[PDB]
Amino acid sequence: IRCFITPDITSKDCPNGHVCYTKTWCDAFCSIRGKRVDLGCAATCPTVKTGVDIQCCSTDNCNPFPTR
Amino acid sequence: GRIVVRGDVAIAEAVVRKVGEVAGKEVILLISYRKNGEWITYQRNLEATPEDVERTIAVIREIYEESGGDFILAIFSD
Repeated sequence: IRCFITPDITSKDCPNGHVCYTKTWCDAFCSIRGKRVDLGCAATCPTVKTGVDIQCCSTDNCNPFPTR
Repeated sequence: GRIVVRGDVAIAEAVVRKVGEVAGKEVILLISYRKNGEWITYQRNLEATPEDVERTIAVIREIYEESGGDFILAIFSD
């Protein structure tokens, strides 16, 4: 699945992937550097966690760099 | 309206100053750098204030110190 990818904000292909994801969360520098970001592709939509905001979508390049 | 700076810390600082000079419309910054072999990415809003400009400059300098130049600054006028 054609998806945008961190850290270069470029695009990929992922022949085994079926969904683009967008993971945002806080580390010790959230109030200084901002929120952490991870964009990519996966075979399935990754599992939710308590402190991470995850966004999944099943089209080509549906995870642009300006998250929210 | 995209701006990408890779490696040059002084030019990264010169851009962040010009962005926040006069811009009632905020901007979204993407800051990535490599440390200990792992690439780590942040998303930081930049306010038009001179205070938040100073803070962002310091974050660039701190990232440039850790990564040793292996940093990527992308600016989204969003």
